[PDB]
Amino acid sequence: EQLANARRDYEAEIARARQEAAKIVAQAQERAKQQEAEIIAQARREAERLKEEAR
Amino acid sequence: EQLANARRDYEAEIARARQEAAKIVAQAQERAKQQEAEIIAQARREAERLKEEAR
Repeated sequence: EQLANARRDYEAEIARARQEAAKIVAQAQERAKQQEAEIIAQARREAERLKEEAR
Repeated sequence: EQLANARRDYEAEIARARQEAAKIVAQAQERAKQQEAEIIAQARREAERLKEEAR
């Protein structure tokens, strides 16, 4: 009975850790991609506008 | 007593598994916020770097 309980506890703990990692990793990538995309777009718009103004 | 404790251990394993599952979600939410903030901070530096390159 104790061995079966340990097996059930190990499976639940591993699944909980796996679920925790997936949610945390996805949030970091989503936030970084959203933040990085805005960085490139902001510079691209300014560069195009500045080139016409300087000319 | 061991037989009685075995039933208690089986119940303890279920209780510990639920506690770990709640802790995993709590750890994931805390980790995701820090991971997103750290990635945003690096991308914010890149945004200034992209703006500096554009200027």
